[PDB]
This record gives sequence, structure tokens and C-alpha cells, in this order.
Amino acid sequence: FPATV
Amino acid sequence: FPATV
Amino acid sequence: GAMGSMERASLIQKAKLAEQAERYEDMAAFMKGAVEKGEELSNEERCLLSVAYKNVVGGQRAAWRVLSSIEQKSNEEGSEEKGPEVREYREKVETELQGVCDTVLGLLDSHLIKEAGDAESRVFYLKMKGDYYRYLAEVATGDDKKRIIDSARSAYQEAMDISKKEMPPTNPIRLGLALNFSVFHYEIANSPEEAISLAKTTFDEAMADLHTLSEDSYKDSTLIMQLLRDNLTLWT
Amino acid sequence: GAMGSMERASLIQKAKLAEQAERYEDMAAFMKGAVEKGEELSNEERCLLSVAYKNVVGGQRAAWRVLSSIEQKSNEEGSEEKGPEVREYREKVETELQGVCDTVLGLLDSHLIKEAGDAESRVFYLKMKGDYYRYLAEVATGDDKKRIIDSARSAYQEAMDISKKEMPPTNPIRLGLALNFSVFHYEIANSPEEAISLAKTTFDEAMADLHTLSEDSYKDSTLIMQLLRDNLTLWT
Ligand SMILES: Cc1ccc(OC(C)(C)C(=O)NCCS)cc1
Ligand SMILES: Cc1ccc(OC(C)(C)C(=O)NCCS)cc1
Ligand SMILES: [Mg+2]
Ligand SMILES: [Mg+2]
Ligand SMILES: [Mg+2]
Ligand SMILES: [Mg+2]
Ligand SMILES: [Mg+2]
Ligand SMILES: [Mg+2]
Repeated sequence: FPATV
Repeated sequence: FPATV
Repeated sequence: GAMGSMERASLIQKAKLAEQAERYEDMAAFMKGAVEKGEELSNEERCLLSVAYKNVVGGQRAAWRVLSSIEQKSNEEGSEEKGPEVREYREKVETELQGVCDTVLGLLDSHLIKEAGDAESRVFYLKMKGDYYRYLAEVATGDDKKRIIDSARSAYQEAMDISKKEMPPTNPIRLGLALNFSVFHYEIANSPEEAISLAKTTFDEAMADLHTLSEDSYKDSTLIMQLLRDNLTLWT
Repeated sequence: GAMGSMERASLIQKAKLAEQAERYEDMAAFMKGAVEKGEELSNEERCLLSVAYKNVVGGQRAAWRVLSSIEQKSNEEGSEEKGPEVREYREKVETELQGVCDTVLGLLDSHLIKEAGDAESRVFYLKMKGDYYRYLAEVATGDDKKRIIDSARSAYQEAMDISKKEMPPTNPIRLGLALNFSVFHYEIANSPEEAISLAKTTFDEAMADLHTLSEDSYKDSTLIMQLLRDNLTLWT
């Protein structure tokens, strides 16, 4: 999965 | 902590 | 609210304790109680609210993905029929996730967003609104799926418009908003070109503004810039 | 029980799904529902029950220790008074832990132990009874503290007596029982010499019986033997 914050 | 199972 | 009888300051103190104990469900319930006191949140308190719910919903999403994968495999050609249990349990987790997202969206709508006038609070809450609609979108299949996707897009777009007018390009909230709106484009809106363009433009405009920062601000901004680069590497 | 309307086999299937999803609270509730169907458990089903509750209570214990540490620090000389919140939240976690232990002990008493006639089931359940009394003992401070410690000791001792008569010294359940009864002696009963003697004797008697085992049994037994050695290294 791609990075989120 | 010591090991338990 | 089961937290209605506890002092606001004691809810905040207990949310910080729950964080240290990695008890994120408790942390979220304490922060929901604090929001429901009706006063605006400080920057630190908005961080506690977002950390708590991000951890709760993140665990739910990871479980949902495990279960959806199992369910998809069970629906393939040649798989033995295992009955309704996998679907039922995936639905159970899905409904619990939707419940948490509706709770967060409810706090934002009643009444965090309407009282948030400064860019640092209003952008943070509108990013959260886009994030929790995005998690609803990840599991959506019904008549309202396009409307859930558009609700996420609309909240992110309002946040972007404010952040571009009111925050420097290195502001960590602006950067994190752009990170997540870019992921929305890639994963939810089937727009990988828009996702890549937004991540690249956000990274480059932040790079050009790093020279204005202190060492501590530089550390904060470059951490999120590295997440943008990580996604670009994943996608290109 | 909220699980009273679900088929036993579907509860077992869902417990396995919850394990794959790392949803241990759900796993435990599914296994509680399965136990409450009233039939005896198979070896695999006893494993699912013990894995679920060990993970739930393990998280609670780790949180309790974080909170107790904070509380002890707040009660030291020179610490600023922070009010009742740390104690209250430590009590909240403690009460939730006690509730889970009482639930497991209730399943064992109604009616898992009384129907368990084979050594592999009866020793497993009596070890669990000693384990959950031990977790109650870790947080106990009242009039009944010595009785909670003795309940743990008594359950472990009955399990040991059966295991020595009915199981080979390499049996993984016998080994795990001895591992945990040794930890009971060291941490709970203030008997480090008994803890070390039991771990050493258990290790040596298992070593001498490894030659009777298949490769797969050897792998199972030596894994637990290494935990005995790890504790001995920690204690000597
Ligand atoms: C919108 C947003 C932007 C930056 C953030 O920074 C990191 C990821 C370093 C963080 O953990 N902050 C504390 C929680 S507010 C988080 C959220
Ligand atoms: C009493 C006991 C003895 C051996 C065990 O073996 C390990 C730790 C390898 C395990 O995870 N077993 C599956 C859960 S039954 C566990 C419990
Ligand atoms: Mg007040
Ligand atoms: Mg659904
Ligand atoms: Mg553009
Ligand atoms: Mg039936
Ligand atoms: Mg108490
Ligand atoms: Mg002896």
C-alpha cells in the first residue's frame, strides 16, 4: 500500500 | 519479561 | 456520551496515557468525549484525535483487506464452497469500520469544521473528512458509491484550495493533505496520472521553500516529502 | 450469548478467519460462543481458544504495565501531582483484564475441566486455569491476593501431577505447563530457586527423551525447550 498520514 | 506459552 | 461526566482536561490526559499504552480504541473514545465538550481543539488535541482514529480504522482496514482477499479467493473457479461465513465476517468488520468512519465524520460535521477559521485547523479537518470518506469508498459497492467518492474529492479539494492560499508549500499539514489526496486519485478515482502529477508538484514546490525553514521545521517537512517520493517510486 | 444463534462449526471457521486477520477480540468471542455450545473441544479447537485469549489478555497486561509504571513514577518523591487520572485509567484497564480472566476461568469451570478426561485436554485446561489466576495475581492487592496465588498454584500443581504420570517428558503441553509454572514461581510466588530448578529439570528430562521423536515432534519439543533455556539464561 502507498503511504498516507 | 520471561517467556510463557 | 459515556464520557459526558469526565472533565475535558482529564479526557485529554487519558488520551495521552492511552497512546503510551497503545490502547487506540480507548484513545479514540477519550478524544470523542473531548470533542463533544463543544470547545474548539488546539493543534496538539487535533493531533491526538487524528492519531487515535487513524490507528483504529487502520487496523480495521487491514483486517478487511485480509478478509476480502480470502473472500475473493473463495469465489474463484475451482474453489470449494465454504458457506456464507467468510462474507458474513467480512461484512461484520466492514460494518464496524463504516461505523467508526461515520463517527469521525459526525464529529467533523457537528461541529468541528464550521467553527474552524484558521487555515491550520480548517485544512486539518477537511483533510480528515476526505480521509474518512476515502475509507468509506474503499469498501463501497452500492447506489451511493459515486457520491461517497465525490464527498472525499470535494473535502480534499476545499482543503487544497485553502492550503494553497494560506499555507507555505512546506507546511506539514499541506504536505500530508497532498500526499493523501494523491493516494485518493491513484487508488480511489482511477486517476494515476493526477496522483503522480500532484505528488511531484507538491514535492518540487516544497523543495524550493526548504531554505526558509529552521532545522526542526526542515525535519518535519522533509519527512513528509520522503513519503511523496516513496509513493512516486512505487508508481513509476 | 450473542453467539447463541450461530452454528458451532461457523464459530470455529470465523475464529480461524479472525486469527488470520489478527482480530483477537473477535477470535475470543467466537471461541467463547463455541465453548458455550456445550460439546467438548478438539485439540485444534483448544489451541484456538488459548491463542485468542492469550493475545487479548497479553495486550491488556502490556497496557497495564505501562500504566502502572507511569503511576509508580507519579507517586515518587518530587513528582508533580497530576490528579486521579492515571490511577483511574490503570483501574479501568485492570478491571477489563480481570473481566477477561473471569470469563476464561468461567468457561473452564462451566464446564470444560469437569468433562476433560484425557491427559492432553485436562492438562491443557488446568494449565490455562493456572495461567489466568496468575494474570489475576499480577494485579491483585486485596484481602484475596493470597487465595488468588494459591488458586494458580493449585491448578498448575494438579496439571503437573497428571502430566508427569500420563505424558512423556517431551510432550509440548507438559513442557509449556512447566515453562509457565516456573514463571509463576519466579514472578508471583517469590520462589526463584524453585523456578530455576523446575526449568532445569524439565529441560534435562526432555533432552533425554528427544531420541524417541520424529523430526516434526522434535521441532515442536525443542522450540519450547529453548524457551526454558532462555528463561534460565535470564535468571542465572
Ligand atoms: C496532516 C498531517 C501532517 C503531518 C503529520 O505528521 C506526522 C506524520 C509526522 C505525525 O505523526 N504528526 C502527528 C499527528 S498530527 C500528521 C498529519
Ligand atoms: C500449552 C502449549 C504448549 C505448546 C504450545 O506451542 C506453541 C507455542 C508452539 C503454539 O503456538 N501452539 C499453538 C497453540 S495450542 C502452545 C501451548
Ligand atoms: Mg468542565
Ligand atoms: Mg456492507
Ligand atoms: Mg494542479
Ligand atoms: Mg447446531
Ligand atoms: Mg482494582
Ligand atoms: Mg520437583
